[PDB]
Amino acid sequence: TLTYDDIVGTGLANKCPTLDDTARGAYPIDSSQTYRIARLCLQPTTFLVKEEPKNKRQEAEFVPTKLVTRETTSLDQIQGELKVNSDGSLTFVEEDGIDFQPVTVQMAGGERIPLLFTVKNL
Amino acid sequence: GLPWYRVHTVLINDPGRLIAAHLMHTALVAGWAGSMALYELATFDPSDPVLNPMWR
Ligand code: CLA
Ligand code: CLA
Ligand code: CLA
Ligand code: CLA
Ligand SMILES: CCCCCCCCCCCCCCCC(=O)OC[C@H](COP(=O)(O)OC[C@@H](O)CO)OC(=O)CCCCCCCCCCCCCCC
Ligand SMILES: CC1=C(/C=C/C(C)=C/C=C/C(C)=C/C=C/C=C(C)/C=C/C=C(C)/C=C/C2=C(C)CCCC2(C)C)C(C)(C)CCC1
Ligand SMILES: CC1=C(/C=C/C(C)=C/C=C/C(C)=C/C=C/C=C(C)/C=C/C=C(C)/C=C/C2=C(C)CCCC2(C)C)C(C)(C)CCC1
Repeated sequence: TLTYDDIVGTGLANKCPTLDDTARGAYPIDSSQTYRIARLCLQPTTFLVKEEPKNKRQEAEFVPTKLVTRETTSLDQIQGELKVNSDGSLTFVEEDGIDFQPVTVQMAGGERIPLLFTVKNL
Repeated sequence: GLPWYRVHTVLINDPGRLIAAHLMHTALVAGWAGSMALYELATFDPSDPVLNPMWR
């Protein structure tokens, strides 16, 4: 386990925790208990933007972009209730956290695309 | 003196200055190629190779 001084300036602060390859197990859900997500983290690796179609009205594709706003992109420290439904399904209801980041990516040719990368009210 | 249309004849028996004049001409042409490419890049729209290619 790492401290702030271990992490500061390395770029690790913008990465989500990972689990090892051995973690292919199963987490029992007891429909009688209440559950919560204590920490949700989302770490983007790729931003794709849909090209504004020439006018062929054919398939407009999502194309690669270059991140220009650095390691400032991740959503983290997100919490909320994890409901167990009648049908045995789970529903995560986001309540609070660092659940948005402004992000600017750049398309080939220079066009900059700002977006509010978010999961607000997920 | 020399008429205006003969000024460059001073180079005929001066190989070093002829090389200089040729160097200058070469500099101008290469400078044109560079400038022309820049102007084209500043005006070229790469967004539609189908109906808006370079030759349009
Ligand atoms: C490749 C081009 C080139 C080269 C290497 C030379 C080289 C030479 N010239 Mg020649 N000349 C040229 C083109 C060139 N000239 C042109 C286009 C004209 C008509 C203006 C002349 C008229 C000329 C005269 C009257 C004389 C020479 C002479 C000479 C010699 C001495 C330098 C000199 O006095 O230049 C003078 C020439 C210039 C200063 C060129 C004029 C510059 C023009 C206007 C362009 C400048 C570029 C500008 C920044 C861009 C404008 C952009 C616009 C859209 C606003 C040397 C052998 C001398 C010589 O030895 O006589 C025996 C001499 O008396 N030249
Ligand atoms: C590689 C090509 C080349 C070269 C190196 C020369 C070199 C020469 N020429 Mg020849 N000539 C050429 C091709 C060439 N010529 C072509 C294609 C024609 C027909 C158009 C001629 C017709 C011709 C005549 C009738 C004469 C020469 C003369 C001369 C000599 C003096 C030039 C001078 O002082 O002008 C000085 C020029 C100026 C001060 C201004 C000229 C301005 C021009 C007309 C307009 C602007 C031109 C622009 C800047 C150039 C753009 C580049 C172009 C290729 C697109 C010199 C040995 C003279 C000579 O024999 O002297 C004894 C002479 O009387 N030339
Ligand atoms: C080693 C033998 C050799 C080599 C490799 C060359 C090569 C060249 N000559 Mg020739 N020449 C030679 C022997 C040689 N020459 C001899 C023994 C004579 C009698 C003195 C001449 C008389 C002669 C005349 C009158 C002219 C040439 C010109 C040229 C150039 C025309 C193409 C050009 O400018 O491209 C564009 C250039 C490049 C893409 C850059 C090339 C990079 C250079 C070579 C590096 C420069 C550093 C180098 C150490 C110093 C000069 C090398 C010198 C041997 C050429 C080219 C560089 C013409 C010229 O210079 O035009 C501007 C020209 O007017 N030559
Ligand atoms: C194969 C390619 C090629 C060849 C053979 C030449 C040959 C020549 N160039 Mg170069 N040039 C080239 C490519 C070439 N050019 C390219 C790609 C560029 C970048 C655009 C240039 C830019 C350039 C400049 C800036 C100059 C030259 C000049 C010259 C002349 C120098 C020798 C001289 O004293 O002539 C004496 C001149 C003549 C014999 C008259 C040539 C007449 C041409 C062919 C047509 C003129 C059109 C019209 C009457 C005037 C232009 C219209 C106006 C509205 C602008 C010679 C005719 C120099 C020169 O002309 O100095 C006086 C000069 O200043 N050239
Ligand atoms: C891109 C950069 C470009 C910059 C280049 C600069 C371009 C310079 C262009 C120079 C052009 C100058 C012309 C010199 C003009 C000039 O000096 O003429 C007189 C000149 C006389 O020369 P001589 O051998 O007698 O020597 C006298 C010396 O003092 C000349 O230097 O003869 C010529 O030059 C031959 C060309 C005949 C031209 C005759 C045409 C005139 C007749 C009238 C036509 C119009 C009326 C028509 C009615 C229908
Ligand atoms: C020195 C130096 C430098 C720089 C350089 C430069 C910046 C350049 C340039 C340049 C240039 C930028 C140039 C140019 C040019 C141009 C030209 C040469 C042109 C021309 C033209 C013409 C000739 C035309 C004609 C005509 C007309 C006008 C109209 C119609 C018809 C005709 C087409 C005939 C460096 C840093 C590298 C380094 C070393 C030193
Ligand atoms: C060593 C040294 C030095 C040097 C210098 C030099 C070498 C310079 C130069 C220079 C130069 C050599 C320049 C130039 C120029 C130029 C020009 C002035 C031009 C032009 C042009 C034009 C105008 C163009 C146009 C165009 C074209 C042609 C095509 C496309 C379109 C356009 C329109 C864009 C000094 C003193 C700093 C000091 C220290 C040392």
